[PDB]
Amino acid sequence: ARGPKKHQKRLSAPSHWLLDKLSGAYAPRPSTGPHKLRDCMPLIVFVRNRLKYALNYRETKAIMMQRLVKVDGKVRTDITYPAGFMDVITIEKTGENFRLIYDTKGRFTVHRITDEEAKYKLGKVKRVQLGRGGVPFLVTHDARTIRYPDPLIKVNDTVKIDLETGKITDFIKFDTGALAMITGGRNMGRVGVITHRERHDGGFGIVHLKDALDNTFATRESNVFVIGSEKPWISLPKGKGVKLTIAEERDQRRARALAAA
Amino acid sequence: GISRDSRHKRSHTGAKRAFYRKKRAFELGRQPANTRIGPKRIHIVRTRGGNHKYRALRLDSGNFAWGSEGCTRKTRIIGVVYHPSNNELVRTNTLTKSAVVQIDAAPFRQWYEAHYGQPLGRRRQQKQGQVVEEVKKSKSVEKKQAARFAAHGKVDPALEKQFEAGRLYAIISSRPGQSGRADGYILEGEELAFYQRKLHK
Amino acid sequence: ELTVQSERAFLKQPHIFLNSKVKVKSTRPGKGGRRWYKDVGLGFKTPKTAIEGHYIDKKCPFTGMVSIRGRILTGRVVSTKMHRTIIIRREYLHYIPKYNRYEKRHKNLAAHVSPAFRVEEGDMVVVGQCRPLSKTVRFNVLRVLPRTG
RNA sequence: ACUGGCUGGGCUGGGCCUUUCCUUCUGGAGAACCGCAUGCCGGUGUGUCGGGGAACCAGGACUUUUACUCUGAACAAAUUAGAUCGCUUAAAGAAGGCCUAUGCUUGAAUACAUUAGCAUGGAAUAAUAGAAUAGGACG
RNA sequence: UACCUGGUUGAUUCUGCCAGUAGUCAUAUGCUUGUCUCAAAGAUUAAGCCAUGCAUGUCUAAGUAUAAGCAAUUAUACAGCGAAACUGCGAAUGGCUCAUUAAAUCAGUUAUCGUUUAUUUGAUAGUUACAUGGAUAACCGUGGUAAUUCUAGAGCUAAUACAUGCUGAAAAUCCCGACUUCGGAAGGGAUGUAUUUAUUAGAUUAAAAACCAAUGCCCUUCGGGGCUUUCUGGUGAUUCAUAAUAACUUCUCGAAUCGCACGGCCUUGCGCCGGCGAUGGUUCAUUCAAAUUUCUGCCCUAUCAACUUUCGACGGCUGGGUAUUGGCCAGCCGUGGUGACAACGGGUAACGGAGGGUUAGGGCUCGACCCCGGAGAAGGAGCCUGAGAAACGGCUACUACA
Repeated sequence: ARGPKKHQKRLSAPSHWLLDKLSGAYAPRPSTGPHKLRDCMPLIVFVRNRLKYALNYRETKAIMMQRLVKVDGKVRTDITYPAGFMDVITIEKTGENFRLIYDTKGRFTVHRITDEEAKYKLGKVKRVQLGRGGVPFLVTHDARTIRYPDPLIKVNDTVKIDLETGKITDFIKFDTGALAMITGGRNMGRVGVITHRERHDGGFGIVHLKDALDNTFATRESNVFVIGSEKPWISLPKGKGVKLTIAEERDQRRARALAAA
Repeated sequence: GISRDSRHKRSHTGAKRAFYRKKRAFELGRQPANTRIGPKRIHIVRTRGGNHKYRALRLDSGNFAWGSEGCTRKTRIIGVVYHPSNNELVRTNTLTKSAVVQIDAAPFRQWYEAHYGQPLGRRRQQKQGQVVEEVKKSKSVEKKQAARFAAHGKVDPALEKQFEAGRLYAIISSRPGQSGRADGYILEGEELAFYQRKLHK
Repeated sequence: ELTVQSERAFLKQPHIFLNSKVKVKSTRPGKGGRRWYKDVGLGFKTPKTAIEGHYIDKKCPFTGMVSIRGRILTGRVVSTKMHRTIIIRREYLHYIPKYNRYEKRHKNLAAHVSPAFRVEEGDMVVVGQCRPLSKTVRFNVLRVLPRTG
C-alpha cells in the first residue's frame, strides 16, 4: 500500500491491553523493537492505565524522558517501547521492581519483586551456530546476541543472563520432567510438567503437560517456555497458574468476602 | 516502462484475462545491455534498495583459470567462435555465458615454464630458429622438479598439440551484463570430443 | 534414453570437476568426481536408477538443485504424451449443507516427472511441492505405487 | 449437611483362558519378588552386593487405500448467547468496593461458529486390491 | 406464541389465487409536537461541474552564525537569546469514494532451501596525520516584464554538502630464491573487509588379518621388539553455516565529526595518559513489514457447445532482464492445454469479508457505509528523488473542459 503503515486504529488493538472502546479513536501503536507488535507491553499503557501514576498523555512522556525508569538496566526514553515476556523493569528512585509475566487468564499483572532477584533473566534460544571468523553465538527472545557460549547448549533450551555483563550463568535442557510456562494460545499462563514429547517431521509438533492437580493439556513446542526443571527459578504470581474453573472460583470468592467482612 | 507481470497473459484453459490495475513500480525490466569487443566502457545502474549493477559494453581481457594446475591469470580474449543458442552472435562477436572463445597462452605457458623445465608443444624443430635456454641458478631446483614430475605427471597429448598453434579454447562462466567481469575457465578431457566436431565441421 | 548429449550445449552437473590427473577412490559422491545426489527425506528412498545412471536433468528432485517442501498429494496419471511432465487427476466430495448430501467434483494438476521413474497410463503417483518451475508445474513425482492386476 | 455397611442392584472401563494376546531392535534409570549383615521390635533403610522379565523415556525398521465418527492443537477486535457491579431505574458503561485513614483489595469471565487444512482413538456401515497357464509364502 | 380471517354458489365440499394482519439500524411524504439520557445525516439519479478560505511541516547544551539583530558587561578567536539561509528527515502515514473487476479481488490454511527492507534493538571491523582542496547560500549594491511562490549579471564566506587522504606490533601459511659439506637456508613478496571466477575441507556403523614400495621413532644386551596419536556445528532434506588455495576490480568500508565535565603522572613540556554522551559505519541477528505462493470455497443465463496457437497457446534447452523464481522476454525444438463433474462467451440497477433484518427446526434476503483486505484521484500513458511512488494537496505529452 505504497509504504509501511504508521497508525493503529482503536478497536483493533490486542485484547489483553484492556482498553475501553470509548474515549478516543486511536491506540498507542507500539514502535518496533525486540518483541512482536502483537505480543508486547507498551510503557505508556503501563504507567497511565495500570500504575495510575499519570492522568494524561502529557505527563506520561515526562516520566520516561526524565530518565526515571529503565527497562533491563538501560534507561530508554521512547514512549511506545515494546516490553515483552520475562523482561525486568525497574524504577529505582521509588524502589519498585516489576516483571512482566502472565496470569492464568492470559494477561499482564503488576508483580512486585525484591531487589536481589531483579538482577537476572532467562530466555529461550531460537538459533545457535557460528558467525563470521568461526566464533559461535546465540540469540534469545529479546534480541540479545551472546557469543562464545557453552558448547553443550542446544536449540530450544533456556539460558540465564546476568543483566550487567550479560553472560550465561546456567542452562536448562528440554526433555521430560521439566517445568514450563506457556506464553501464547488458549493455555496462556498455565504451569505444568513435561510428560512426554511427540515429533512430526515436517512441522508443528505437539507436547503433553500435566498440571499439579493432575490436569492435562497440550501445546506446540514453539509456544512453551521452560523456566525450570524443579523448584522454579522465578517468583510465580498469585494463583501459581492452576486454572480453576468457573464453578469453584465463584464459590471460594464469596466465602472469602463474607469471612473478611 | 517494460513490465514483467503475468496479468497481461492468457490462462492455461484459454480464457482471456480482464484489466486489474495500472503498472507497478516493482516487476519492471530494463533494456538488455549489449557486450562486445572494444575499448573498456562501463555503465552503472541504481537498482532497488540502494544497490548498483554493472553493464558490460566492450571488453578485451578477463580473468580465466586453469583448474587442473590452479593458475588464474587475466589473459586477453580474441573472439567468440561458437554459441549454443544461435549462430547470429558469433559473426558479430558478442559474448555471453557458455560462449566458446579464443584465448592465448602467454601468461599460462610462461607459468608452466617456471613450474618445470620441459618443452610443451614444439613442432618447429625443423626451423629451430628461436632455440635458447638459461641455466637455473642452482642444482637443488632440478631436484625439486625431478621429484614434482613423479606424481603430477604430464599434460595429455590432445591438449598439448593445441599449444603448437598458440590458441586455446575457453568458456565464459560469468555474467557480463550483471557483474561486468567476463570470467572464464579452460576446457579439458572428454569435453573436447563434443565441441571439437561441432566447431569446425 | 538413447543419447545423453544431444543439445547445443554440454550437459553436466555444476561444479563437478571430472578431468583430474590423479585418481582417488573414496566416499562422498560429489567430492570424489562421480555423480552427485542427495536424499529428500520423509522416509523416501532414492532409487538405484538415479545413482547408477548417466542422464542429466537439472529439474529432477534427485541429482538436482531443487528442494521439496510443502504439501504432499496423490492422484492419477491421465496422460503421459508430453515431455517429462504429466497431468494428475484428483477427486473429492463437496458438501452442499442445505440438502444434506454431497456432490462429486474434479480437478487436474501438472507435476514434473523425473527421468528415473517410468509411468504408463493407469498408475498411481505421489507428488510434493517445490519451487515454481514452469507456468503450471509446481510438483514432482516421488513414488510410483506398485502395479496391481 | 457428614459417616460406615449390604457377598444389594445396575451403567462405564481394564486384565487373563477358551485354536484368538497384541510387531520388533538398541540404549537410559529403576520399583516389587529374592538370598547376605551391621539394628530393632517376620520383616525393613543397610550396599556403589548381584540375577531375572516387565511399566516409562529416547533411537531405528515393518502396516491395503479412501469415506465416516470421537478427542486434541491453531484461528482478530466489534457483533450473538451469557457471569458481576443500584450510572437514582432503563437503553448503556467496564466500572468499582472497605475504615477514618498519608491506605488496602478485585473484575474486565465463559460457549458457539464448521466448510477446507494438521494430529489422535474407534473399526459397524458403503466402496476398493490380493495365490488359477502359480510369474504364490517361509528357511 | 410451531396461530390465521373476508371473497366464485339458490345452498355444499374442494383445487386455486386476490385482499386483510405483524416486523425492518428501510427510504420518502402528510398532520402534530411539553421534558430527560444517547446522536445517524448529498451512497442510490451525475467517479457530473466548481468561485472562495483552509487541509504538512520541523531546533535541543550536541551539523553551518561577523545579522550595520537583542540583551547585559566574567572572555581579545567565540562562548547568553536569537531573524534569514544552507544541510538532515518526513511529506509513500492519515482522510474520501466504490467507477472498473466472475478463480479476478477475498476468506480460512501453507511456503520463501526463491527475495528486498530506511528506522528500532543486540553484537561486530589491527596488515602535513598538532589535520589536506576549490565553489555556493544568507548578505551590500545595479536590473527586466501589464502579468507568478519567474529570475538575470557583478563582489565576499562556512560543512556531518562535494572531492582527496597516512594511520603502532609481532607471529603463522604459499610462492621466489644468495648460497652446495647432495643435507636446509640468508632475504624477498603476499596475506582485514567489499566484488567475481575456479578448486579443496566441511567425516564417522560392528572387525581380524596378509602382501608391494619407505621413513618419524621409543626402549635397547646393537641380536632386535614394536608403533599408541588431534579436531569437525545444524536441519526431515541442500552445493547449508564456516574455513583453505589461485586470482581480479574506472570499486567500496575501516570516524580529517559535535557537547558536557577538569582528573592523574615528572624529564615542567604551550609533555603523556584518562570519563560520560550525540551523530555515523561493513556484516550477522531481530522488529515494523513488503512481493510472490500450495489446498478448497462465489449470484443469473444453453435463444452461449466446443474453446486457445496470425503476432506464446502446453512443454524442453541455452541466454537476457528483475531485488529473486517463472513462457517474463530473445533464439532453437516437440504438439500440445481445457470441456456435459458445464469449459468459452453474455447480464449484473456486483468491491470482498467480519456481519444486519425476520424466525419452532430447515431457510429467504440485504451488506456503498465507523473494523480487515483491494482499487482510484477527469480519461490514458511515461518518469525524477528515495529504503519505500508508476505518487497526483510531484513533473511531461495528448484528449475533454476551463
